Amino acid sequence: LSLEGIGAVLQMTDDYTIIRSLVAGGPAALSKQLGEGDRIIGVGQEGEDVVDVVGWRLDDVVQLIKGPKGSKVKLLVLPEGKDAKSHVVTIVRDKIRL
Ligand SMILES: [Cl-]
Ligand SMILES: [Cl-]
Repeated sequence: LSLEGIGAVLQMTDDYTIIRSLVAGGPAALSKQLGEGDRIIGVGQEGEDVVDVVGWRLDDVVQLIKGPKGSKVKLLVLPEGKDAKSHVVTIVRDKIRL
């Protein structure tokens, strides 16, 4: 089994896409910039705007995150917490064995 993307396990709770876990050895795990509880509120492709994904269906969000090996994805991350502010994390996608 393989996947071309970042190696993040996502779950949807109350309109938010949230990191549940990271796939062992994947780009997300290797980055050290993502963790359980982080909310992904926007996704941008290279050179493009960061599209708001709050309230979307999870499969539609995943389709923006996955992509070709070597291409970059911008994730607008909102850490866990009532008054959290957001920041961007850039991950280089890879083909990962699950
Ligand atoms: Cl895939
Ligand atoms: Cl959903």
